[PDB]
Amino acid sequence: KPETHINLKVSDGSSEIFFKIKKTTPLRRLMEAFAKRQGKEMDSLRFLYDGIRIQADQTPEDLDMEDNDIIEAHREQIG
Amino acid sequence: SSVPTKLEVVAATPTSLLISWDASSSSVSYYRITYGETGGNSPVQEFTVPGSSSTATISGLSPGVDYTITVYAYYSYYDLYYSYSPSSINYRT
Repeated sequence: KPETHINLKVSDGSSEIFFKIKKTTPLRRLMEAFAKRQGKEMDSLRFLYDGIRIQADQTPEDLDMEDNDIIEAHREQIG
Repeated sequence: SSVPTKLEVVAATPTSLLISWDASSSSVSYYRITYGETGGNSPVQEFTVPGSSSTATISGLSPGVDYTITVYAYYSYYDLYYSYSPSSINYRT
């Protein structure tokens, strides 16, 4: 029984959230879960990984993410 | 304000540790338990217990070692899980 998910961390400096996500799951769900845990909508936040602002349809696989990678979240302009 | 609450070691042998926490929540998918030697980037081991569980046994420990024990509560959202504010304690075996 593999083991389909990787670990990701999303942080904004204060709020830090740990995710277990599939390589093939769109990051929309992670971005939505993080924003909405803030009581915000996905589109009020920007998510950064490797000099790139992540878009909702991208997967960890599209971005070559690795187990234990970190996503930076910040206020204003998504998505 | 850390979840689960009331994380503790309830029974301990030099190589073994029984921990419990408050599992009042009905929506928790599972608790993830990680443990390694305090400070040291010694390999952290992990296992999970379902969200209905409130105890777990950590065995295979070496005597006189300080461990950091962390418990994450994970929740489901579509096809992922996420966790915030894990609880940790230290315990010298």
